[PDB]
Amino acid sequence: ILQHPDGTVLKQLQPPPRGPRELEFYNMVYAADCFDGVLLELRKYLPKYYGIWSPPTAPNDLYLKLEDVTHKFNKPCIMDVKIGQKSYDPFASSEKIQQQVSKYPLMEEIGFLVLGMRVYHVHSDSYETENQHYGRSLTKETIKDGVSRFFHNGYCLRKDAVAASIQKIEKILQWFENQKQLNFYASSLLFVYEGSGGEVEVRMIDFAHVFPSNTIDEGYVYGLKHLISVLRSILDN
Ligand SMILES: FC(F)(F)c1ccc(-c2onc3ccc(-c4nnn[nH]4)cc23)cc1
Repeated sequence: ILQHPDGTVLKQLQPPPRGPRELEFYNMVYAADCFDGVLLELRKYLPKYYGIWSPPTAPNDLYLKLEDVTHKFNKPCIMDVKIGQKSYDPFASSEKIQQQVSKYPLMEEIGFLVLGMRVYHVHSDSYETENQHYGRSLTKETIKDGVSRFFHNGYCLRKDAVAASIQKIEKILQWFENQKQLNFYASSLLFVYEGSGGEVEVRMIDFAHVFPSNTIDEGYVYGLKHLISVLRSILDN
């Protein structure tokens, strides 16, 4: 992800088939002639899409130009959470399924995985960051405290941002409870709150494994529900 001062990010297409799949997802949802009620509502929860972009002198080099969801913040606190019980898709080989489950074997049980976070600490005017090994090290016993960390600014727990996050997720959940045409594997929620403010973003990202479906995305729903439950518990801290 390249942050551009114009308030967008450039995301390089991942190798095939993942990159091409994510391109077609954005093209389907943001089709200018789309009047599918499900897809028009879905746009509310995604980064705005500005189309495919490539460097003037390098048409081979494909990017997605997306809204930078962090742009309007002064000191954005950012957390990426992968949602679902399965981070492998319906076309995964036994090898790939094993590869994916082993990356985080607790995915089925918890329904979400923290990919990383960047948290502003007020007292030091500095950031603390966690990488993929943080979330992959969390268990049922430690997930509540693991998520809580995102919302602690060194001084206090930001229950305002926690409650706001629940309210934003509930709208995404409602979208999922009212559609049976897409299932999302290995996709994420991007959480942003103001570290230096009640303003909160929660947006769906990373669509390299979104597939047409005839059923509720039950894995995604389980994950959202569990994540909401954890956030709800944190409000009692
Ligand atoms: F923490 C960082 F590194 F500073 C960071 C991470 C993600 C973003 C970010 O802001 N808007 C996005 C929109 C989409 C994505 C994205 N899509 N797929 N993978 N990441 C990422 C986005 C911005 C900053």
